Amino acid sequence: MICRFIDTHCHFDFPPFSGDEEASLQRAAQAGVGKIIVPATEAENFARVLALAENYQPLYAALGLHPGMLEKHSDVSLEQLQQALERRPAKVVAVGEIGLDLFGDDPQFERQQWLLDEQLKLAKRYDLPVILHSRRTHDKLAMHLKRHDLPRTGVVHGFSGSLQQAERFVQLGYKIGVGGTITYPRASKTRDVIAKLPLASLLLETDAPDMPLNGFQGQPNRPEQAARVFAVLCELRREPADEIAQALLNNTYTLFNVP
Ligand SMILES: [Zn+2]
Ligand SMILES: [Zn+2]
Ligand SMILES: [Zn+2]
Ligand SMILES: [Zn+2]
Repeated sequence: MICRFIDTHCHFDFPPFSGDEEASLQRAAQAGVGKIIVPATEAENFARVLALAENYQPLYAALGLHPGMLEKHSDVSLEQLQQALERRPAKVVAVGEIGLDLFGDDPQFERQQWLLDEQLKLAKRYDLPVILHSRRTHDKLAMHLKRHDLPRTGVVHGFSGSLQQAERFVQLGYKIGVGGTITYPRASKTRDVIAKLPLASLLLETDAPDMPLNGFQGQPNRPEQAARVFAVLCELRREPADEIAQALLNNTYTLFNVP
C-alpha cells in the first residue's frame, strides 16, 4: 500500500514544516507515511492546528495544553479548549498533547497535575482518547490514569522507561508510542521493553521536529523518519515486517479511528 505508516505524533505546525507543508507532506508520503496526527501545545496554536487538519487530507489533529508550555495556560486557555471541542472539528481525534514533565528547576508539578486532570475531564466529556507526554513522570501519570478511567484511553507518546512502567500503561488500556528512542541502544533499555510489549499496544511516531534519530542529530527530525523507526522496530520484534506494519495501522485505527 502507498500509505504504509501513520506518524501518530508530529508537531507539523512548527518549523521546518510551517510554510513548507506541500514538500513536507510529499517527503512523508514517498516514505510511506500517509497520515500524520498533529497534537497542539497551547491555545494560541489551536487555530493553526485546526487549519492544518481541515486543509490537508493527510493531517489529523489533537487539541490540548502541553506541560512544556505551562506558563502560557490560563483558565481562558481551558475554556478555549472546551469550546473548540464542543464544536467538534471532526478530524480532531484526541485531546492532545497533555501530560506531565518533571524537567526543570521548578516544573510547578502540582499545577501540571491539576491542568492534566482538567483536560482528562474534557476527554471524558467529549468521548475522546488522549495523547500523553510523560517525562520522568510515568508513575504519577499512571496513578491519575488509573483514577480517572477514561473509556477511550489513549497513547503515552515517545515512551522511554522501564518495562514495569510500560506494562502498567498497557494494563490500564493505553498504547505506547514508538519513536526515535529505540534507535539509541546505549541510551536506555527501552528497546528491550518495546521488544516485549504486545504488538497491539504499539503506535508509530516521530515527535518531529524533536527526538532526532541516531545518526541524524544536529538537524530537525521529520515525519518520514517514521519509516526508519519502523525498520528498527522490525529488528527488535520477532514478527515479520508485514505483520508489524499492519498492526501499527490497526492499532492507530482502533485508538483514533484514523485509516
Ligand atoms: Zn504497496
Ligand atoms: Zn511530548
Ligand atoms: Zn488526577
Ligand atoms: Zn509532542
